[PDB]
Amino acid sequence: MHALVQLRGEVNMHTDIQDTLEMLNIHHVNHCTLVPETDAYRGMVAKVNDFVAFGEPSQETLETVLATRAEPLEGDADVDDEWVAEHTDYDDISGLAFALLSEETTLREQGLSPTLRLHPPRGGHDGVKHPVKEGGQLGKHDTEGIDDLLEAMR
Amino acid sequence: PSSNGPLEGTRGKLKNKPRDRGTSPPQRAVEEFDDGEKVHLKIDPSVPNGRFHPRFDGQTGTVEGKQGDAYKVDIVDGGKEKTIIVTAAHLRRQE
Amino acid sequence: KPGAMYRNSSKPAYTRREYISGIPGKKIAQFDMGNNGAGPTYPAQVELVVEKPVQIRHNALEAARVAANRYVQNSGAAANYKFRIRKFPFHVIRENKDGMRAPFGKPVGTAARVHGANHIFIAWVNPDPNVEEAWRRAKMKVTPTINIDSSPAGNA
Amino acid sequence: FHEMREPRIEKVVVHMGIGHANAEDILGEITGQMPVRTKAKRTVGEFDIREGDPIGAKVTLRDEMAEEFLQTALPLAELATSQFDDTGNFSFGLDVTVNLVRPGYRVAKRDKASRSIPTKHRLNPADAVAFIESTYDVEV
Amino acid sequence: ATGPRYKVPMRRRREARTDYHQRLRLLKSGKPRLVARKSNKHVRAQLVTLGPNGDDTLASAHSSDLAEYGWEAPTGNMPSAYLTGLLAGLRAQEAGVEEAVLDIGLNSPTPGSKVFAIQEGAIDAGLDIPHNDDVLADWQRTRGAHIAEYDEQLEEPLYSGDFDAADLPEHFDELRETLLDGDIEL
RNA sequence: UUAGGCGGCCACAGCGGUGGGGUUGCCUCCCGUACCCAUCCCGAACACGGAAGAUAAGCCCACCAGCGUUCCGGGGAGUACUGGAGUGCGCGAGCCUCUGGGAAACCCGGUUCGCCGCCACC
RNA sequence: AGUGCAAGAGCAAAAGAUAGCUUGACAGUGUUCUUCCCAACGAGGAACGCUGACGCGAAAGCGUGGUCUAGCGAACCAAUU
RNA sequence: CCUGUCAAACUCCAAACUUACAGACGCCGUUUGACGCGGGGAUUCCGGUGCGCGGGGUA
Ligand SMILES: [Cl-]
Ligand SMILES: [Cl-]
Ligand SMILES: [Mg+2]
Ligand SMILES: [Mg+2]
Ligand SMILES: [Mg+2]
Ligand SMILES: [Mg+2]
Ligand SMILES: [Mg+2]
Ligand SMILES: [Mg+2]
Ligand SMILES: [Mg+2]
Ligand SMILES: [Mg+2]
Ligand SMILES: [Mg+2]
Ligand code: NA
Ligand code: NA
Ligand code: NA
Ligand code: NA
Ligand code: NA
Ligand code: NA
Repeated sequence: MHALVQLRGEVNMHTDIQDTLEMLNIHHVNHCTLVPETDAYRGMVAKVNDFVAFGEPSQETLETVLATRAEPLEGDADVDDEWVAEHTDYDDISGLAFALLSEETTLREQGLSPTLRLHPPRGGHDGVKHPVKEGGQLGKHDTEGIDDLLEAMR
Repeated sequence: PSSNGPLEGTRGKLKNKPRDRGTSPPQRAVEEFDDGEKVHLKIDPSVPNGRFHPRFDGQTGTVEGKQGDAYKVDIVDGGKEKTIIVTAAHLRRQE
Repeated sequence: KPGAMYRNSSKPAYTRREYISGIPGKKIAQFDMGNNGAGPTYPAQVELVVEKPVQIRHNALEAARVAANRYVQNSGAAANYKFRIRKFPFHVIRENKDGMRAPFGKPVGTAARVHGANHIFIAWVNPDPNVEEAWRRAKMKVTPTINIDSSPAGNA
Repeated sequence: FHEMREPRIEKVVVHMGIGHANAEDILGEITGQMPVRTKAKRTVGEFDIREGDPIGAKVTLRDEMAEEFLQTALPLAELATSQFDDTGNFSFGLDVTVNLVRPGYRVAKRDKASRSIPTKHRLNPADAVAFIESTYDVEV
Repeated sequence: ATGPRYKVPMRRRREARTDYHQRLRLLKSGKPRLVARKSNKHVRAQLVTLGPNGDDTLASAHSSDLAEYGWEAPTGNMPSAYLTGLLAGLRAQEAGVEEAVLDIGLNSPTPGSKVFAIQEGAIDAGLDIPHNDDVLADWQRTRGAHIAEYDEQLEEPLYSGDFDAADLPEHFDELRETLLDGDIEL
């Protein structure tokens, strides 16, 4: 399971690429989604590879983000442990997170919006003109690499 | 194109690799298809008759009845629905 | 006319003589020079390596070759060495010599397409590299910057 | 092994390559059966431009008709060697050609499952000279 | 053989056994084929149908297994052919086959030929086959009369030992008669 | 399939070559022209009738890789080319990095001297 | 090689050659595709059917001209069945 | 035998890629009626630029 974060805008990006991001529930810059590692999903992120940031987050980080940026399918309701418990199959955020990471369920299945609308990275990201191997912030990341981004946008 | 005949730009698609040259096996020219079957359209360079317009080479239609021995296959050109009169010699079962 | 007009390989390959007529003969006198009776049984083998893909008009080929071989007469008319220019001017070139109306030009010459790193010239010598000098003069008359590379020769 | 390997005469063709005939008559008597017209191919300067056109006749003799003919033909010929085929044939003379081969030749002349005769089973110039020479005359 | 570009004929064409152009016209009918084949000593008759991995023979008859019904004569002749045709024709009927087209392979369409005899037999067996009556032998030759009369010009038995000296087109009738009722494998 | 008929795929099956096989039974060559039929001339072929002989052809069986072909290992080569991205480089031609694909020739070593279906059959 | 003619393509027990016989280069009415990719548009073209009548073949079958893609033309008036 | 080179109108080979159909996932539609069908009204048929691939041209 990988965390997907659109870092580049729609203007000028190929339509067939933009449509993909939309198929992955991301319709805005800084929006993030959680995607299973399947052949079908792998092909998609590869095509989106140049306008996004992805990787496998750590249990903790996912938990921090879920708590800070998860939302019900509808409404303001804060998704905190109590919410998770009184609304999902799990008993708390950690329980949810674990299930997500092990790809046993999805934010939808649990009545949650497929999108984690993050905040601009505090301190700024590494740049949207170069990939990670080049000191940029585009493409695949380290679990430590993804966590830093996600956490800076917590 | 410099001309607009049906065979314009068909040098490649309507030619056989040197080894597949010569009269084709009769087994596939006699094959029988049932209405509803999916078939792949491809002209046999060695088989003169029962052809369809080269533009459709590559299509995968649905057999829907026949006319004489030839079959009537429905395809969709772009967004337009069309019926193609073709013989077994130029058809293959999908899958 | 200037090499500026034909030194780039931006056009399609134009070489089918069955569809092109009126092609000027080549100015290149010979491709094999020196002791062509003998086979490459020499100690040293230096080469002239083009450093960029370019088109070289038969004009430059003959001028570059002559300048090199004509000089290799620092060894004598029947000296002991063999010189070879391995490229042939296959690419026919035109000129639109009406303005931009019906501008497909008429055959005016031929050139040889050489890719960066190919060796256009190859000489064979005994430890007597005057050839290295024959090439400082040769790549002096061809568009690209060149590399004078020695192969069998650990006799430095 | 032998018996089915020993040579035999298969047809003797007697033809008169004229250039435009009355000649058939003598061929009919010299052999014993009707001659066949000889059309020609290609248009040529020897006022022979006509494609389909009688320009000679031939006669293919088989079995006794062939021997009974050679029992007079051969005597009228001297030559041998060099003048022989690579398949053990030979023509002399008005032409008279003799086609020679061994027992299982039908395998290559029939319609069904026909097949070309193996080089080993072919007849050599030498093996030919022998057979014939061994039948009323001398080689070279 | 010579190069990558060389064209090798289909195996059955190399073997000079199958005429693929005729086979295609044959398969057009969409009916079973009545394969009529010969050998120097025998005559075979098969009823073939089309199959996924090759042809399927649903009924056949060989001139050899003719004796199995009382044949004591040679098996490479006209009476033999007809009979093998009728035998196969019958076994065919038993197999649920009702019509077929005559495949004579690489043989020639000569009038009164054995393949047509084979066709006549199959037809009489009850099989429905597109034919032409006056391309067939005149019954008597089918019976083997042409051979009996040939032995009339005897002086020496036409049959080395075999059966009879003056041969029997009657033996033909007895057999056809036999095949037209009961008996095993029919 | 101790030799057959009809085929499918249509060279992995082609080309060339070696060895083996028929005592009654199979295919052949083979023997032979009164008939059906036949050669613009020939029972060569086609067609018909038949077993004195033969396993030399064919054919069937076993095998050889020299040529052609098919597929595989290792090398060539993650090279050539390439879909996506870049305020990376270069006067420029053009190149480079990240990402997703990825060859051809050729060399060396294996493979391949057909596979399969239906029917009939000491 | 040949297959009438450009070029590309098809074809070997043939689509080529020869022989023999024959006039399907027949009458009528359609389906489909093309003309006009997608996506509307005429004449024209082709493929594939049906009805009738024929030619050939033992027969399956082949013949809706010449192997395939060029050789074509509205209304009005005239002539003709 | 050896040795030196090529192809828009060459090909024993051969991608990336584009493309027909089907299944899966995704997204979407069944009160926001998608897909599709019928009808009313248009505007429009001087375009331009960047990038990739081009063809012509010294440019
Ligand atoms: Cl069509
Ligand atoms: Cl047969
Ligand atoms: Mg909401
Ligand atoms: Mg700040
Ligand atoms: Mg920045
Ligand atoms: Mg092309
Ligand atoms: Mg033997
Ligand atoms: Mg036609
Ligand atoms: Mg008017
Ligand atoms: Mg008139
Ligand atoms: Mg394309
Ligand atoms: Na073919
Ligand atoms: Na002008
Ligand atoms: Na220079
Ligand atoms: Na004549
Ligand atoms: Na043998
Ligand atoms: Na029309």
